[PDB]
Amino acid sequence: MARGPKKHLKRVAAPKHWMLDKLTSVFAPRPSTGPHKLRECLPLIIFLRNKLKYALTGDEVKKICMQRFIKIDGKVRADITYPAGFMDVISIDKTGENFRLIYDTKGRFAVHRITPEEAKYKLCKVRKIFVGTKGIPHLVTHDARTIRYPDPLIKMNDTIQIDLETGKITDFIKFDTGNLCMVTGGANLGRIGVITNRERHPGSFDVVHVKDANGNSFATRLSNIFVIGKGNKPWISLPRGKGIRLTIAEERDKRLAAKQSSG
Amino acid sequence: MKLNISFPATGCQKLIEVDDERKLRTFYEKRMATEVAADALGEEWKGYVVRISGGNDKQG
Amino acid sequence: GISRDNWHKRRKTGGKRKPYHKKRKYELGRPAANTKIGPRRIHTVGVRGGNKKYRALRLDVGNFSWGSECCTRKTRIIDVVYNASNNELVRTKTLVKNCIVLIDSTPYRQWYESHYALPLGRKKGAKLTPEEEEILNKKRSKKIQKKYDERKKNAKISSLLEEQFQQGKLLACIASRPGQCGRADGYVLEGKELEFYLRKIKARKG
RNA sequence: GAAACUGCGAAUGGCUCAUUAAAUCAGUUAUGGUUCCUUUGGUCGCCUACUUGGAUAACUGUGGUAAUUC
RNA sequence: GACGACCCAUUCGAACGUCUGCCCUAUCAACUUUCGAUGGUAGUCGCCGUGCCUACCAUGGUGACCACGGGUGACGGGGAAUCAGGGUUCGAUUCCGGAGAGGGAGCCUGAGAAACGGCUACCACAUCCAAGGAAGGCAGCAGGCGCGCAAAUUACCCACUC
RNA sequence: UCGCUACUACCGAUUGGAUGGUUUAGUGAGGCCCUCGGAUCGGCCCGCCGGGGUGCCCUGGCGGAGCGCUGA
Repeated sequence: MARGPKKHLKRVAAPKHWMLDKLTSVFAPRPSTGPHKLRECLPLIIFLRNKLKYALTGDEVKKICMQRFIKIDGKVRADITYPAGFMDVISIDKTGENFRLIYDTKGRFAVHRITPEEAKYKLCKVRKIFVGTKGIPHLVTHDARTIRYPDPLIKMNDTIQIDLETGKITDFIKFDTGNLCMVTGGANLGRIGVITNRERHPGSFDVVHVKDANGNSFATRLSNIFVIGKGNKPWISLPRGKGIRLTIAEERDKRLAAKQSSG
Repeated sequence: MKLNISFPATGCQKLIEVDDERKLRTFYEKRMATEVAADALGEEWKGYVVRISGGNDKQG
Repeated sequence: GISRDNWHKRRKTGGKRKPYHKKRKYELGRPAANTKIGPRRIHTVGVRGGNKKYRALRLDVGNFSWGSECCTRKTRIIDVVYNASNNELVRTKTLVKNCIVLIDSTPYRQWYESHYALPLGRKKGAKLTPEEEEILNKKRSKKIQKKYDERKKNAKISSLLEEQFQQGKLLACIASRPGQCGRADGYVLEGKELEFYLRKIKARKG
């Protein structure tokens, strides 16, 4: 087919962490270009009728977004699709609600409601340091913000708190052993645990061991690690589950113990 | 042939039909945008000069 | 049309591969510049992704440099002498990267005379005395000597250099692609290169 | 508010399996060898300026060709 | 607020390149080279790397571990049928990648095309004509002829999905 | 072995015919590039009038000369 870029993505080509069905038609939404990557996005309209169920058809979302009740990262967006991903804040001010996009231990974007006070900032990883013209530095982040004049000891794989109102980061975390980390990709996903150890290989695909407070050791690639706060002390709010990563046997035991499927 | 005489100071233009060889001999063997005296065209022209701006061959 | 494909041409074993995909726009030729020396004719060529590419035909000026004392001035490009890729290109006066050409040699002397306070090779001192001595002698009080003293014994200028000024020509090396850049540029020969290419010139012609 | 100039899309999709045996393709790797509409974030002061120059369409009117989105 | 523009970063990619993996055939055993085959040096071209191309110079490269040549009712993969274990057979075909729009070649526009619901020419077809000329490409959905053992409605509609 | 019918393959004169693909040489449409070419259309200078200003200037309208210089 191709001679230039494509503009469709089907249902069955689309990722499985949007939790799509198979008895609505061939196409799926496809996020338009933005700061996040499409195997890490949650498109906007999938949050509004395949999670929260305010809307019921795509035409309803087109009538909602135009009214400008929606924000994303403290700015106003007004389209059916926007590629919000890990560590962004949605803000509906009419309902007085604020969400956060973060991973379940299952490895899918959950509903993590939060105070409006918490929703005035987000946590951003540094990925690249690049000296611009005339002796000025830059940062580059995964949410694709270029923040000039950072403190001169902040380096890649650190994380920085950004004030959505004014940009211009107030504080930061430094990447060190024994600090608390979250996983953002790979086979292990959504697990929370301290760093414990590092491993280096000259070349590529260095790995990073992890250990949790349930006494389990696991490892993952370097570039799927994200820092959340100092040892056993997140600088963010955490959802239920909390990176335990239960076996399937124990999950069965909980459900038949509470006998929970009715209220 | 025909002609389409045009007066560009009213924006009006009219047709006339001739087949007299002599009057048309003034136009023959000359390229577009040449001017020639239209005094040959009759006795109702006596200080007129025209410019030919082109036209249409047979078969359009 | 004329193409720069890679799905033609035999593999290592002498094998052939049968025709696969039809020619495409990102594998493409477009005939050679074949730039000469003459009055400036430049053509602007649209190229892939935008970002227009200048093709220069018949240049006559390039920005050479004398990096020994670090001055670079705009000078005329007279004629070709040596082309280290082919012999035929010299005969039709084609100008490409790493040629050896001739220049006027004029501003380099003007710069030297004003800065180091000495002329180069000269036919006669008679010319200098009414005018061109006006610069060389100076009326400063105070900084007739004071400036010039620091310039002294940093101007030994080498033997192979000095003899060339008298002819009014100097041998410089094209260090640009004129057909891609739209400009001729280069550096002037010094040292062992300048000894080398003389021997090639005298070997090949004459 | 028809028409017309301008911007954008028409390189996506749909369809077929003819060509094609280290080719296609799959897993794995590489741009420190390159290009990139668009989105997102930064980049934004070395007798004319109270705003410069002159033509084309629609439109009006006259036509040609057996015939054309002429 | 809206629009536009230069550069950097980002996103969607695009393009080349690495290592490993292939059906039948020797009644195909030597193959490749100035009509560049392999390498060196310089240059041209191209978005870039590169014998891609040109000049000069060297004589290499490949093969019984099956090259080279020929054949394939051979598009490739994710898969499908059968099945104790090991296998055998199939994969045009809803997802992904590729190639092509009657057969060949060339080219315009654009960020992206060697595009065919763009263009120009040749070749094979076929249409209109006042014979001066003009116009065309259903391997898009329906539908017709032909071919055969062999395959549907010239229907309704943008409400869903995009 | 020889004789009788159905049926299959092989050799074969005809230097068989038909269709398709390779190959030397010659010829070569069309486009692109390059080198020329200049149909044709404007601009700025000198007369008369209008406006502004100091026979003259600028700009506009109108005509003619060299069409001089210049662009497309």
